[PDB]
Amino acid sequence: MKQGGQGLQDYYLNQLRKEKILATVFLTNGFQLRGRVVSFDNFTVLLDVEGKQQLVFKHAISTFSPQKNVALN
Amino acid sequence: MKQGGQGLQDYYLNQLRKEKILATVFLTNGFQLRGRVVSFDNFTVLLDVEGKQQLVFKHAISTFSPQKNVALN
Amino acid sequence: MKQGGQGLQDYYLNQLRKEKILATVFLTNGFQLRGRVVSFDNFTVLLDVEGKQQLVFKHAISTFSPQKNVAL
Amino acid sequence: MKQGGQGLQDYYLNQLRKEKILATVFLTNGFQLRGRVVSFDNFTVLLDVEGKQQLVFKHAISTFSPQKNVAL
Amino acid sequence: MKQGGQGLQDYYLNQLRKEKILATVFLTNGFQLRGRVVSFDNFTVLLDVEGKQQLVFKHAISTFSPQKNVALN
Amino acid sequence: MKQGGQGLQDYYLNQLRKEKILATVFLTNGFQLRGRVVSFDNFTVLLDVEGKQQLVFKHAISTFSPQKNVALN
Repeated sequence: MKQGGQGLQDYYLNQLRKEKILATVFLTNGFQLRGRVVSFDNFTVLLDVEGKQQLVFKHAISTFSPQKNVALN
Repeated sequence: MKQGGQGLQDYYLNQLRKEKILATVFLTNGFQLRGRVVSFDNFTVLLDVEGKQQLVFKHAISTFSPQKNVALN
Repeated sequence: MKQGGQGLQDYYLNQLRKEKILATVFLTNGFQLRGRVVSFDNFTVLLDVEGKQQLVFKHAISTFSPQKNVAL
Repeated sequence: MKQGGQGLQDYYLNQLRKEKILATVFLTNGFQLRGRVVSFDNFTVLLDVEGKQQLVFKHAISTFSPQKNVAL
Repeated sequence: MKQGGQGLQDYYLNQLRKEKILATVFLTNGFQLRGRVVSFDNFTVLLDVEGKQQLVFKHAISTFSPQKNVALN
Repeated sequence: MKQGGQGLQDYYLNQLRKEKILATVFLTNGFQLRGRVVSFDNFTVLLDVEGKQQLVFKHAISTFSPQKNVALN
């Protein structure tokens, strides 16, 4: 029921997506977006930032920092 | 069909290309490009910048920030 | 029971997680977080920084620096 | 005759190479080279900059910007 | 035996570890560490820095600069 | 007689190694080494810089700039 090795990632981002939890996404270049997850695959995260879409490549992402903790397993 | 975990990225860039949406492409090094997606594969995105082609590697791309939102399913 | 080639990484992070060792996580951009390891996979590490969760991509991590050494 | 997923990249670099199009190659660290494509594989591009060879890693390349557009 | 195209890296770090050679590890972000290789896998290198362990990801390492040369075959 | 997709790379670095051609190796962090190739695998290049070994990860390398052009195919 998952791809081996990315259970934390897929579960976590999927919880952020379902609940639409606001999060600060720190990028590797040090820039940052404060928005919500619309969608994601293995390489990209589609983000809702103040009503505007932002397609962010995962390799550019440093950290997801949610405003509310996600329930774990 | 041929897919894997990259439905989101492919669909999205394909929508930007087909709808000729103007997008700002923020690269990880800080540089930016305003243009349109002519084409793309798994590693590169061909952009149209004022009639001038620009071949951009996806590993160097941070975010795609479109002028208009893409209709998702 | 084991993916070859990542025994050091997996064992080491699993120990910091079980032993609740406080660690400074240096990111490749010079940012750093001081917290504990809650979970991890092949790409991400979930961190506990003063009560708040921090999902960190491993490709962005530069160094784990624990407060207490891990037994090997 | 074709590795799926890299048709744009391979075709495009092959055209710059055959047509000897002068191109500015932006590297991810802000460096740039102005020369022509001699050869390439899945990881490297061999460049001709004013008579001198420059073996450039593709993971370090940010953008190819040709003097003349490639026909698609 | 288990190998692939990584004979050079494995042999070398293994020689540094077995011979307890002091090496400066330059990371891509500019930071440096003087210490010894305790252990390593395909992605990480465990270092000893003044009795303090430091888990370093190989993708963030630029160069290993040893205090003494390693005998190669 | 090779691994598909890295013929230019393996041939080129092997020519630099056999002839011991001096080259400036530009790293992605903008630092640089002027030396000769002792060995290489798929991930690392062992470098001779003024008689001192430098194990450089390939992912940190930006450019090899030889003092003498390598004969091609």
